[PDB]
Amino acid sequence: DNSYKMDYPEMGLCIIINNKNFHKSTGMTSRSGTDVDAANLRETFRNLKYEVRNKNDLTREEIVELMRDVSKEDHSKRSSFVCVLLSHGEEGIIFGTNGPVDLKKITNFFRGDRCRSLDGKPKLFIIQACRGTELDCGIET
Amino acid sequence: HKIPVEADFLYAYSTAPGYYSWRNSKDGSWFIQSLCAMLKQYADKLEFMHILTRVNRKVATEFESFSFDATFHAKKQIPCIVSMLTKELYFY
Amino acid sequence: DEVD
Ligand SMILES: [Cl-]
Ligand code: NA
Ligand code: NA
Ligand code: NA
Ligand code: NA
Ligand code: NA
Repeated sequence: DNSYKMDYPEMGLCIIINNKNFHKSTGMTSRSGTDVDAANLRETFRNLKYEVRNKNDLTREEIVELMRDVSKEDHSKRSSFVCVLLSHGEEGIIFGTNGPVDLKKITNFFRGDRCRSLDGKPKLFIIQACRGTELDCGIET
Repeated sequence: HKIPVEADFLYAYSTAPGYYSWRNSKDGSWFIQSLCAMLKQYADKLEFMHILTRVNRKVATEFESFSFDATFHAKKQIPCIVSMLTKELYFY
Repeated sequence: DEVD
């Protein structure tokens, strides 16, 4: 039993949250190029046989609601769960279109005791977002 | 009898704790570009951690920022794999 | 190239 069982009827959901345009009230920069990412991911995970759902420009409230609702689905016939977050961020934080939400609040919905039909199944969160404002200057090889 | 409630999560972060993450306005983000390329090339051949390790190398080696602003120019990035998985993951 |  070294490998997850991936031969359930369905590979599982792939939820892609693609936040490009943010409310003026926040000022955050429009994330040019993120639509290329979202389409790339949609096609990539389609070829992996995931049930992809693309969602664009979600408020922090809408993100929490979508994650809550998805966590309350019956995943019994699904091998895994994938969630992709494309947005601005800070350490521990991703931005809805109207402000920051803790990553922990999003992932907590899928905890082993809170989403029983994903127990023992891989829950993947793929996060394209800043985690601070440091730059890596690199070092010559 | 029980498993930890935090078990079986994998967080594939685009960048290291504390750091900016880079996105190209025409090509897409460095990390998602590389992630999709490595999944396309290796999802039928490689376990997921080894796929993500090749993503790390691709982002680390083939990308460097170009900016008219010298303070943002010639910068690098390393993604950050955070695994609480208990098993190997193959997509085939 | 832009930061996130
Ligand atoms: Cl775009
Ligand atoms: Na964190
Ligand atoms: Na950098
Ligand atoms: Na990136
Ligand atoms: Na990686
Ligand atoms: Na980095």
